[PDB]
Order: sequence, then structure tokens, then C-alpha cells
Amino acid sequence: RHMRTLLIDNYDSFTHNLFQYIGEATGQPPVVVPNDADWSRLPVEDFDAIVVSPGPGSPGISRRAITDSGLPVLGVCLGHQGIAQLFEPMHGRVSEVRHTGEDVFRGLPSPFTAVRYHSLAATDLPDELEPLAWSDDGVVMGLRHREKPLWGVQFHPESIGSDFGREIMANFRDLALAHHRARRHGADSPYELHVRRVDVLPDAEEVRRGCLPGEGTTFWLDSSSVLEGASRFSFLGDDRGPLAEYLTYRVADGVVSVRGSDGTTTRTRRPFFNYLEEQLERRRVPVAPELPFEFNLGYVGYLGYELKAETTGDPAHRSPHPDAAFLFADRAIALDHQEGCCYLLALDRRGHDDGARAWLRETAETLTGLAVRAPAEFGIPEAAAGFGPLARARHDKDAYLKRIDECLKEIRNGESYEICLTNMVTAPTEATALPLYSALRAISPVPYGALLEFPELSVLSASPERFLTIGADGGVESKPIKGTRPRGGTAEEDERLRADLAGREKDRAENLMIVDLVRNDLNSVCAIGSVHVPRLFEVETYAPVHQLVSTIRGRLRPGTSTAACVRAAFPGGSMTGAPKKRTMEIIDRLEEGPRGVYSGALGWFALSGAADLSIVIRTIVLADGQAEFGVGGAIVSLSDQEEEFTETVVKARAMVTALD
Amino acid sequence: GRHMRTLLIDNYDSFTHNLFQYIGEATGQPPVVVPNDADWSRLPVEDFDAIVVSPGPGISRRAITDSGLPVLGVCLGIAQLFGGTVGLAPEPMHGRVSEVRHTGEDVFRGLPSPFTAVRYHSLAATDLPDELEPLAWSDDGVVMGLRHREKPLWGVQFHPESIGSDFGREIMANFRDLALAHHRARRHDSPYELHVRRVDVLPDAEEVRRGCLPGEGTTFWLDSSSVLEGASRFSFLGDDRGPLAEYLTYRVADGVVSVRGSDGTTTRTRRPFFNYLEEQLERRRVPVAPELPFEFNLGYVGYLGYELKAETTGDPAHRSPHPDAAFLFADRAIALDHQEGCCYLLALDRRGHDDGARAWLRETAETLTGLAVRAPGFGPLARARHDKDAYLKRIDECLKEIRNGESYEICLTNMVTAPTEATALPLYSALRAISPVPYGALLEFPELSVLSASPERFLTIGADGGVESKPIKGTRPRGGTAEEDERLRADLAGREKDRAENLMIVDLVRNDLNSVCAIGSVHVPRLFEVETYAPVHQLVSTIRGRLRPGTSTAACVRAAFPGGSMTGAPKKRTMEIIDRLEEGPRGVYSGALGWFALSGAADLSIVIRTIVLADGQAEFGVGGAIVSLSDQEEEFTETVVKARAMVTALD
Ligand SMILES: N[C@@H](Cc1c[nH]c2ccccc12)C(=O)O
Ligand SMILES: N[C@@H](Cc1c[nH]c2ccccc12)C(=O)O
Ligand SMILES: [Mg+2]
Repeated sequence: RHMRTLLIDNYDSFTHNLFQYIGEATGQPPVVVPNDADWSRLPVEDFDAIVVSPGPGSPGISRRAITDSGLPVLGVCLGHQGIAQLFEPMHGRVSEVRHTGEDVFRGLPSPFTAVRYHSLAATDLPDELEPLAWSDDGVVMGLRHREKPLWGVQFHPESIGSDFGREIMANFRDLALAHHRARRHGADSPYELHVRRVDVLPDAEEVRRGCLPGEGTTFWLDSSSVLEGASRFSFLGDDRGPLAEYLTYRVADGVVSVRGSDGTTTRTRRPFFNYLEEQLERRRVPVAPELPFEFNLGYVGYLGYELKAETTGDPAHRSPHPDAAFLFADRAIALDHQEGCCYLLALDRRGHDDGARAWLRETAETLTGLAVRAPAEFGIPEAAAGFGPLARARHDKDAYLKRIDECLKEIRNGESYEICLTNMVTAPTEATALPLYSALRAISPVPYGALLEFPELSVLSASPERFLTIGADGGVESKPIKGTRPRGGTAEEDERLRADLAGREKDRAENLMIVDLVRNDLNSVCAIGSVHVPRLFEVETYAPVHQLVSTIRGRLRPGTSTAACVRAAFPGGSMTGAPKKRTMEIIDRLEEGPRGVYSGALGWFALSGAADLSIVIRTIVLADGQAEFGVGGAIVSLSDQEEEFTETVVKARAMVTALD
Repeated sequence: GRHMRTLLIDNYDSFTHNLFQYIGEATGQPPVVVPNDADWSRLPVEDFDAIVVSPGPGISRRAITDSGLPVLGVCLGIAQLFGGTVGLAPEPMHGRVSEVRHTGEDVFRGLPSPFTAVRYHSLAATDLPDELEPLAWSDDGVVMGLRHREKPLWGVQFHPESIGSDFGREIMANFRDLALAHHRARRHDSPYELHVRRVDVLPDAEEVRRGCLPGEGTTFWLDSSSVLEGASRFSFLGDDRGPLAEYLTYRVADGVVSVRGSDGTTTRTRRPFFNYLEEQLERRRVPVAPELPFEFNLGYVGYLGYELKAETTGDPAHRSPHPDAAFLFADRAIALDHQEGCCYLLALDRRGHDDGARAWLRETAETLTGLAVRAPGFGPLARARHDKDAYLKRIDECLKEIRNGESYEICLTNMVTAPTEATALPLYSALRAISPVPYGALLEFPELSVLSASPERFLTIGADGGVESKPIKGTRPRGGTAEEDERLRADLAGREKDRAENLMIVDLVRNDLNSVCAIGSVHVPRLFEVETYAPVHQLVSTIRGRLRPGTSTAACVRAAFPGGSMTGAPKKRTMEIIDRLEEGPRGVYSGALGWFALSGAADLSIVIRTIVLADGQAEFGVGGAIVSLSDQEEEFTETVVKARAMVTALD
């Protein structure tokens, strides 16, 4: 559903201006009720946010909305003064307003112009209210309640002489969504989360080898590249805990297989995304304030491409691997690469003591023993050599050139605007997961690296791509990568190719169409006005390749689960193309087989409702003495067949090099 | 009344939810999304006001052809449906930007040319049938915009909602506006029949009053005494001699509507005036005549008295000595086109009969052709209700209310009365020569004569439901030299006090228009523009909106009356202060004077710089904004300055 806003009219001549601004900012008009209306009569349960309009004179139902309701409230002028009390003269004149950039003022430049309609201001402010903004005149322009979701502005955002009025109203809408997403959680948690900070940062690979079994189900979410703003944390754990479970899914059957600490495999004939939504709602646990990350344990694993059968796609091909595979992590180790410390997370059932407090104690001793001095740290045409000596692509060059030709025909007939045509390469190897991964992470250090060691398969990911980062507050971020340029080797040819990638209209167009596609997916589950693009066509360089990256953000609608958001956006637009449904049908025909783990999502669903998912690219799947890795690229009207083939070989190089 | 219901047909493409967002933000209401494989039988198409047809790689055909509703086709349709060609573009372009140049018409209203748009097509429109018309072109010479010349169909061969496009929200709002215009038009079984003859001669306006209208009897002269391009162009003259003509007056005391037929009998009706006017305009609806370059379709010409506030948001604190409303139902009018130099004659028959309307046109056409060959302090005996000492204390009282936060701005006015041995026409002749204005008016009614030298636009409302208000607030006198005027118009635009006085009224009128206008439609295209007339320099701001569907022209006037530029903010509480301190009625002054067209259009001035003649005495209102920064002596002197035009004309 969309969000519901109550606009309380205090009988001033500005209520209808606020009506317009709320309407434009939130995409839904507020329900207007008079101040002297009956409170007990009003269906306040139906409403999700109150805007208290300016009134004449000094600070009826706007009092009850603040004290009792418990709903998000925005006080405008006399509503602001109302919040200040319950807990020089300028009319139609402008002041420069300076602020901290928090809550209703986020995104706004300091200063910004606003008009004031008052002779009275909040001089002595109560201890439970903090000021957020001041006029050049030196009176309080913004305030907040430190616990309750209450906000005040001592100016008219909707005044013609004011700037960023719509933004302030969009910010209040955003604050109210996050408040109602945080109210869903109560005393309903079936687990107690124990946290322990250890003041050592051992090498992540020492933690994997030293703390995790070696044999059995393990996960390692590996920030092998650490850069301020891009990546900060690594996560590791195993299935040895008493409350830990391993979950698999087959589309063909449509059954969820679940292995507990009983040893029993439970078969449920249902869809995975609904299964996950249900478990995540039932197993809800609130985020810890002591943690600088929002992964407070939960599900770690991958969603395979073929899960499209439950989204907007057809079950055309069977994967030989599970279509979904997740460890429910009851215990995990978190490395903070910025601050140089560790966090130990362990689940106890809210009533019981299942040795969670004991695991924190034991693994803390182990980790301090691994803390030792941190050790010391390709171009074309050799990058475009082959897939390796023992390797065999599903489609050889000729077969792939014909699939590209078929893509160009489908685009000429106007069936697709962009096709992400991919190939699958299978090479025999006797290599074990961890040694092979140790070589890969050294070759291609990356923000979204991962080693999953599951019974059916090992996943060795050197992905740099963010699919969905969802906060517990309902904030969504997607960083689609599309537009690739090889490295030069010669640092002259390299920075030349980097500049070529940012400038070429072809690559910009490849990226833009995916930005529009991901915007569309997000808009289907996000609040009207929340979906925006703060960064377009940023260049990111990694050991193997130069990548064109765009950033899309949104805010989930109330009643939309984190699982619902991923379903709406799965499979990733950056791995399908536009329009998605018809493009995935073209992909089904030309690829003549499954993608499997490749072009799916890999990451975690937290018990806090937060999530962080990568796109599975630059990944080796190890199963039964065989390494298989996907490679692909965008086909558009302007594409050259030879160049597009060469691009799939280049993208394989990190995986080809790791294997030998 | 209600908000517009937009339908969005989903043609199975990854663009629908982006269009959903942009329609939502632009119109303030999310569209209903319907799959293209829906059943048109079961679909309640009657409940929807507009259709957006999403791009594709169904019921879209029935939407454009059958439905007969406003349609915006984006990318994928209208071209091919009306026997147009779908031919290959010079270069296929998917997610590729181009500069779009356009005429600035319909969906392109207010967009700069060029603007940037993203394209997702390999096919374009080469040839276009007579019925279709191109509105926009790309930088590689491809049609980017079209419309049907009759049916309300618009085509856009780019994605407005694409991240790489600009002014996408503006395009969807423009389409919403056009959809409101189509639905306001289709509503306008007519009781009357409108006859129009163009006469390519322009006589002197004052000689048409003397020659064509009688010296005694009920007459009107809407006088563009000042004529400037895009400000004033037309003058309207008429009398009550017609067979269907009616004189209509109202009293707030009784709440009685008195209508006087051309037979001579007067029929009385107990009904709130705005509810009567709405009811009559709804009954007497006659479509716009596109032969006419003006919107006045015949109808009611007259004034709304300040005391009508008792039936809007105000209290009946004082009874006007004059009628609280007074309108001549003009069945016959002379229209002067000062730009093109021709006269238009409008005459009204009843649908059933022929009452010599065709005859009146031919006769007065010969009369006008004949005339065009001939002619192509407050005063010495004046008495203010409040003398200086009294008016200064009413300002002191205004300042008390402002310090106690009861009002942000009070428009405190005085009423001046002076005896005169002068008749309506000679006095107005002097007044219009002294102070040429766009909204000059001579209304000669039985109870009173109204001599308006108002430059101020209250509400200009088109038949398409487009509303404009130009509130004036911030005044300065003229100077002796041209160099003195430049200083004073520079000073008026610069002072914080005058800018504040004006801004608060802009916020007030925006609020009034938003109560009756579509979400997103209300904007201020011009803020703090200085206009110069004979008596003073005026600080003027322009406000625009579009009426909600099911909001009458009369309903819009009711919601905005009295004008914010003559009350202050907040209007309800400030009008109570005015009631207390003025100790009597304003009457015609600070009311609204103009016309209500049978087409649903209206053009109303604010009554300022106006003399009322009744019982052989002249009376005129003057006032000004009182704010926290107001000096009493200065505010009083301001009222004496604004009297100069009325005082010089009387002397
Ligand atoms: N880079 C993430 C953690 C992470 C590493 N590899 C991943 C793979 C999938 C999901 C998350 C991750 C962070 O800093 O918080
Ligand atoms: N100036 C208006 C007509 C007009 C003149 N005086 C008026 C007084 C009231 C209303 C309208 C008018 C026009 O050109 O169209
Ligand atoms: Mg602004």
C-alpha cells in the first residue's frame, strides 16, 4: 500500500499550500481534518503520519496528535511551538537557515532560504528536545524529540519565498516509513542476540583457516578490497551451532529442503521468496546499537538465476545446482577493517542457554591467537586469449557470434532494447575450494568477494557489483554495473581506456537503459518520489577490468518486506536487460541451458530486516571436479559481434588465471 | 470538488512504474495500472478522465479510437491508427539522448526549446495525415511530438520518465491540464443560441457609449482605457433593451435574489448568491465561439460587493447601502478589438424562437460603421469616515493585532464621501483620461453608477478552467521627471517592507486557488514585477492554477472572495479586525467587477481607484497594507496618494 498522511487544519491561510506540497512530494494528497473535530471519532489507526499546519495566535486535536497518537508528527510554525511547549518579529520576510542535515533537513544545503510567519520563538528548549536548525537572526528554525518521532520547523516550507519545501515534506514521509518499519518489531523475538567486541583484527584468511572447521558447510563474505564508503566488513561462520540450518530449493520440484541440527531434511512444496519472507518475519530480531553494521545474523547464501520462474520469468532450464542455498547463521565472526576490531554474534533461544555465551568466550580466545603482523600485498590482447587449455564454453566463438546476430535481429524487430547475452564455461580441476579461492582473492581483490562451501557445491565469487543494499529502516540502494573496458597494462593505454569508458555514448546508453529498468523494479515496491539516481556513469577500476557504475536509491512502501523487494528486482536488470520479461525469454532461447548461481544474487538477509546482496559475476562454481564460470555483456543495436565476444573472454581472465 | 482519475495502460514493458512515479509526483495522485490484455467491457472506463498508454516491445487501440477520452501515447499507436506511416528512423536509438525542439504547445507548455529527451525506438512517423499535427522534432529531424487536431490525443516518441530526459514531470502535468480542459469543455441541450458578426471598423469607445447606448437606462462599459499587448485588448459595451436582458441584484440582509426581466416584472428568490449564479451559469451554458479572439460569450456583467464575504469565509458585520451584488444579464453586447481594429457583435436568441437577434446585429453593424467615419488632500468638500487622528489610531490598533499574532498583514481602508453636481458619463470621461487602466469600467445601474479606474486583475478564468490572479500590494507615487520614476520603481522592487506586503498576499491567494485547483497546477510565473500607471507605481505578482473537475467558475470566485490583496493573512481573522476598526461597509469598493461568460469563463477586476455615484454624492475607498514595519503617518499619506486620480476627476 501507499502511505497515509493526516493534515490537521488550525484555521490559518496556508493549509492548502501544504496540501499541494505533500501531494507533489509523496504522490498522494493528505486527508484534511479541522482542529476542533472529535478525536475519538477520527480513525487515527488508518493514518501513518500527521502534519500539524500553522495556526493564528498562540499554541485542540493537534495537541492529542503530539502527546497520545504515537504517530510521526511534523509541526509547521505553531505546530513546532506546540511541540516545544507541551514538552525580531518577521511576517513574509526571508532568513538564511543553517542546519545539521539530519531528518527533515537531509539533502538540503546550509544555508537555504525560508520565509517566517511568527513573532514568538523557542528560547528555553526542554532537555528531551534538540535544535536541528537556526536563522541568521539566531532563533531556532528546526527541532526534534530525542525518542518520539516528532519534528518542528519555525518557518513555512510551502511559502513561495522558501526553497526545498517539497524535499522537507519528502524527508518527513521518509522518517515516517522508517518509524513504522521499526514498530513491526516488539517483544516477539524468538532469539536473544549476544554481542562481543574483540580488540584485534587478524587476517581474514587466518580467521577462515583458524576458526572455521575446514570440512563442513561454511560461509566467508570477503571484503578483499577495503575502501572507505565502498566496503568495510567481512563475515564468517559455520553450521556447527545448535540453532544453525542449511536450506536448498529446486524450481523443477518447487520444494524447500531444510536441514536443522536434527539432521532431518524437511520438504515444503512452495516458492522460496515467500518461504524466506515468512521465516524472516517469524525470526525477526532488532538491530544492536553497539554494532556499526546491520547484519545481526540471519541467512547467508545465493539466489540462482532460475528463481526467475517465481518472479517475471519462465522455468525454461533446470540448474544442476540448488536454485537457492542459504546457511541460517546462528553464530558468526564480523571483521571491522576500518576500526581494526572484531564482533562475535551468537543466537540463544529467548528462554534457553544453548552455549552462545560460551561460544563468544572460546572463539574470542582463538581470534587473539591469529592476530599477527599483516603481510605485504591484465591488458589486451593477452587478456582475450581463451577460456583456458582444458576449458570448454557451451557456445564456441562461432556459436556465440550467431547468438549475438540473433540478439541484433530481436533489437531490430523492437523486441528488446538491450540483451545481456551470457556464456557458461566448464573446465575440469582437482583444486579444492579454499586454495583456489586464496589465489582468486589475491588476483582480483573486490568489495563483494565470497567463499561459500556447501555440501552440493562451492561458490568462489570475485564480484564487485552491489545488487541490493537494504537497511532495517527500509532504505534501498542498487549500483548496476554495465559498460566494461579491458585494462591496458601500459598505464598510458589504461587511463586512456578509463577515459574512453566514461565518455563513449554506446557504454553510457548500455548503463542508462539498466538504470531505467532498475528504477522501474524499485518503483513497483518503493514509495512515490523516493526512487532517485544520486550518481550516473561513475568509473570503478578493479584488477581485471574498468566498469561503468550508476547508483539508484529508493525507500520501501509500508507493508513491503525485504524479501518482496528482492523478488520485485530479481533477476538483476544489469544481467538481463530491458524490457526484462521479453529479454529473459530471448535469453532462454539463445543460451540453451541454465545460468545456475551465475547472474543470481549472493549475500545476507539479516533478522533486523536489513539485506546486502551482490550480483554473481566473476564467480567460479566448484562441483564434482569441475569449475564452471559465467561470462557475458550487453548486446545493443550499435554492438560489433567480434568486440562483444572478445569482451566475454576478457571478463573470464581472473577465473582462468586462478585455475592456471 | 474531486481529483482527476488517470488510467495507465501497462503494455508489458519495464517503464510503467517509472511513468507511475512521474504521474504521482506531477499530479499528486497515482494512476490506476491496468494490463493491456484486460476486458474493455468490464473496465469502468466511464470513471476515468485520462489514459496514459505505456510503451511496449490490446485495449490501447480502444483507448485511442473508441473511449473518446484524453490519451497520451508515449513511444508506442496514434500515428498508425489514423492512417499514418510507421517508417524506419535515420538511426535506431535505444537509451540514446537527443535535443528536442518544439512549438511550446499542449504537452510541451513551459518547456525550453531545445530540451534533452531519451529515445527507445527504431521506428518513427515519416508521413502524417491531415488530422495529426507535429509539435516537436529531434536533432536528426524525426517527429518527437504530435496531436490530433480535434480529438484529445497526444503522442510523444521519447520517454519523459527516463533518467536521461528533462521536464518529464512537467509533460505529465501538462497532459493532466489538457485532460481537465477537455472535460470542462464537453459539459458546455442549450436554452439560448449565440449569433456573432465581425465588423472591420473600430470607432472611438466613448462615442460608442454616447451613440449606441442610451444616456438613461441600465448600461455597462468595460473599458480597456489602457491597451498593451498581453495585458488589455478588448472593450465591452451593452444595455438592458434586449428581449432576454435581465438586471440582477442581491441583499445579504434578506439573502434574496431580485431578477428584473425586460418585460418589467421583478421575481424574488431566497438562495445564497454564489449558489444562484452557479445554478444559472450551469442552466445557461453556451459553448465557446472560436470566431471570437476573446472569452466573453455574453452573460452577466457587474460587481460582487465586499459584504458578500458573509457567504464566503466572512461575517455580516456591516450592511452596504448599495446592492451586495449587481449584474446585467447582457443578451446583446458590442466588443471592441483594439489590437486588430475591428468590432464583434454578440446577440442571443432562445433556441426555440427568433427574437430579432440577427436583425440587431445587421442594424448596429451599420450604426458602428457610421460612427467610425465620425470618430475613429481628499478634496475641498470631501469627508472621510475616519479623519487623520482617527485613522492613525486604527493603524495603532492594527499593529497591536500583529504583535499578538492575530494577523500578519491588515489591509486597513477608509471611505471618503463628497457631494458632486456631475453626472456619470462626463465624470468617467475625465477619470479614464486622467488614469488609463486595463480594467476601467462604467456601470450605470438604477441604484448606483460605478466609475472604476482599477488596473488590478482579481481572477481571469478561461473556459478551459485555467485561472490567473495578479494581486497588487506595494505602492509608490509617480515623480516629476522620468529620472524620478526610475528611482521610485527601483525603490518599490527593492524594499523588504513592500516585498513582504506582496509575498504574504501571494501565499494567501495560492492557498485560495489550491482549495479549488488541481494538485501541482498552482505556481507563481512572475513575482514582484513593477507596473506603471498615471497615479502610482504598483508591485504586482502573477499566480496561476487549473480548476479541479466538478469545480464551477462561481465556486472558484467564492473560494477566493474577497480578494487577499484587499484583506490580508490569515483572511478569516483579518476580516474580523477590518469589521471592528472600519465601523461600516466597503460596498462596491474592495469587491470584484467584471463578467461571467455562458462558456464558463470569467474576467474580474478588484474594485480600487473607483468612484461610486448615488443620491448625488461621490464615494471612493482608499487603503494600504499594515505590517510590523508600518509607520502610521506614512501609511495614512499612502491613502491620500491613492485618492489623487478620484480627487482630480471630481475637481
Ligand atoms: N562488503 C560488505 C560485506 C560483504 C563482503 N562480501 C560480500 C558478499 C555478499 C554480501 C556482502 C558482502 C561490507 O563491507 O559490509
Ligand atoms: N481588459 C479586458 C476587458 C475589460 C476592460 N475593463 C474591464 C473591467 C472588468 C472586466 C473586464 C474588463 C480585456 O481586454 O479583455
Ligand atoms: Mg523556491
